[PDB]
Amino acid sequence: SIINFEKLGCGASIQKTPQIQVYSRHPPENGKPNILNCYVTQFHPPHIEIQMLKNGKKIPKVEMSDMSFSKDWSFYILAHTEFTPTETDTYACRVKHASMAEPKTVYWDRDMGPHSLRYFVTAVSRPGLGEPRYMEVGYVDDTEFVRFDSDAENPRYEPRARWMEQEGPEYWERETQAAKGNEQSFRVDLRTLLGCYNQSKGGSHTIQVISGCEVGSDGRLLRGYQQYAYDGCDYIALNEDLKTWTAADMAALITKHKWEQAGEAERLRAYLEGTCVEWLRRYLKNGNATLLRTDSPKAHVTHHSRPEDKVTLRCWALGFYPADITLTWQLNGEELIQDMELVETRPAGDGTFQKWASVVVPLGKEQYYTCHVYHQGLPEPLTLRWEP
Repeated sequence: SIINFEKLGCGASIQKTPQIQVYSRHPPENGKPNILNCYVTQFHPPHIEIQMLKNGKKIPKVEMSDMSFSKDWSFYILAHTEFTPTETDTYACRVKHASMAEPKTVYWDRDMGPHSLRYFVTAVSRPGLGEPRYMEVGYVDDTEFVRFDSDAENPRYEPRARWMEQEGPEYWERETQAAKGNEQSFRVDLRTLLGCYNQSKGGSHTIQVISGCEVGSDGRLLRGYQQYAYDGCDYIALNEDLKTWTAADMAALITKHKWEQAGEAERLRAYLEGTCVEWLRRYLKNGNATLLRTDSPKAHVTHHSRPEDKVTLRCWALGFYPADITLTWQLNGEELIQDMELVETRPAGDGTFQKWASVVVPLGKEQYYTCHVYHQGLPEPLTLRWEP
């Protein structure tokens, strides 16, 4: 259950470039249907335009995931489309974002315990295009389980996991009206923050919030979160003492003083230690079947030619959950962290994740190198080599 937010009350009346990965969900074999992913991360503002292309031509039926954002406030989204790869068909993803003067085209390179209840909130103004888009997304241990999206004719809180359907109508009614009340507070905050930052009246701006609690196995609050951002930058955040605020700039110093006078830190501490903890216990009970599940990675090495007497060994880790994982290459028992190439961990699109790490080695010396896969789902780290 999300908290009822208090207005920032700042006063009376920088963009990040996207990172792109294009990859198939499964190993691409010609003639076999597959899924082509376009993973776009680390961008701000949230507005973005993603097209997937086949031999230069736009692919019509491209499905897009809901947009989320990370702890560093940057947004990410997954686009994907059905495709049957052939030997000569070229695929690419093209991204248009305000941080770039031209659209970026990336071509598909077919190269062979404690718990937490957190709410991620986004409010994005759209001057001349309608009302601000407001979103509340709840997570139990990185697993999205509820969502409120204002972009509907009758917006309501919706279960995003099957185990949330047990909650009765009184729950969804109360959460829905709480979200609509929260939406109004952020609409007002978007209005006043314009003047507090001396900004024009016709541009799109964003407020982001991360609110919730991390609770240990003993039921005690490990960490409480109440962190705000405006236009992707730190605005104000509750400190770990749950008593004082860290205001990131001058405009937030007005909010800090007002919240001190109103005793907002005490209201948040009561929610975090009480309501948040009690609801997390309820959500953990109802989702006990699938929330604790982990899928260990399946791993293998691929072999790629290089100019002259070098080859590339690429160590794959596939189908694992959660996303936290470590891949290392070793020569003679020492880790070659200094000369590996990695890709950021990426979703397969079916709930599991992918990652690979590569190293350039001399031709004929492939059997001298070992890849190591560390994941919490493994009873022991994986160790493997290139098998011809």
